[PDB]
Amino acid sequence: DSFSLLSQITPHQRCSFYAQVIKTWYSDKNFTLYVTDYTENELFFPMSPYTSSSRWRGPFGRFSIRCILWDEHDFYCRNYIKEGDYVVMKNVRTKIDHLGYLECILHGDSAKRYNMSIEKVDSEEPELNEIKSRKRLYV
Repeated sequence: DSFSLLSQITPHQRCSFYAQVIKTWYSDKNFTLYVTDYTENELFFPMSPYTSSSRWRGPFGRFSIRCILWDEHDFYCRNYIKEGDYVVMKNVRTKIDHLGYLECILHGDSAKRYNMSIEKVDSEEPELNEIKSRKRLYV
């Protein structure tokens, strides 16, 4: 398989991509990441600069996707992945939420049947060059 820009991903598939973490939120059910590679996708939620919480330190418009982490992915990332980290996510599942918005999911996979993974990427890896250069456009 190959990597995709978040502008290129569609629902009901598996995909891999690099992104930067904007927001994290943990509960006793799952761990949530909001991530962006600063490319636009028509299925992403349009974040309003006029009503979004001042806590939102990410882009506005359809530039961020919500990732739901379950089971081992939750337990592993919930006290590890932080806001601002760069991540690489491999073979995650994409779906449509109830309101038509695209999101991605990391289901528990004890069988290791899908070879999913999420990991931090050092800021200096050239794989992140494109993200950093695109982030310059939106600041």
